[PDB]
Amino acid sequence: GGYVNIKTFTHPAGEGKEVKGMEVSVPFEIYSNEHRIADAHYQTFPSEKAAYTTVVTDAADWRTKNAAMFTPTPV
Repeated sequence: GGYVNIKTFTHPAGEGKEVKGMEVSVPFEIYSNEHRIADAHYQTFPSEKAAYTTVVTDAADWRTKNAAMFTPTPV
């Protein structure tokens, strides 16, 4: 039950490239069903209510947001 409140941190990822940080609240069951942790640049805290403005709605939404944590983008 409740939410996993994930904040990831903006950081360089190759010259001219970066990964932007995000703050997302994910229902714990969606999170525990499938997550990928490949970056150390994040923190998590749990809560009964979503602490962040961006709230994951379903598994597909989370898959998308989780992937945006590992995809380098041009600065």
